[PDB]
Amino acid sequence: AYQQGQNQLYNELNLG
Amino acid sequence: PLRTMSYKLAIDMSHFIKEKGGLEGIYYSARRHRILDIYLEKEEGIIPDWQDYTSGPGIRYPKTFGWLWKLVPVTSQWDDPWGEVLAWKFDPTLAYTYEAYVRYPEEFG
Repeated sequence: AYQQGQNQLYNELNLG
Repeated sequence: PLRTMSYKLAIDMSHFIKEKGGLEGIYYSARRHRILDIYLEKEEGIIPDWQDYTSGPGIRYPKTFGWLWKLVPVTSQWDDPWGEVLAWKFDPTLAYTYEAYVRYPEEFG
């Protein structure tokens, strides 16, 4: 939830 | 460990991201901006006091030398104050050319 909601955002930038 | 952004810091980083196929050609939003600010803090513990740019218009250059990514043009409330579109793009010249104070020296102090 904290490490996921963080990761899914990273995705928008091609990282994760 | 916390730490304010330094040259060698921002420098080595700029590549670390390109080497990870990041940012290049990705579309910008004032939301996505903070999204970046945060990655550095959660992953690299970098004080996000660094990420800043030139108002513009036209090309937007970083107010933190060593940073090798520039905003280049090609609604929402994270839209652009100059009504332009902006996307990230790598440029090593910004490591040896402070395009900022070059073209927009008036935005300092």
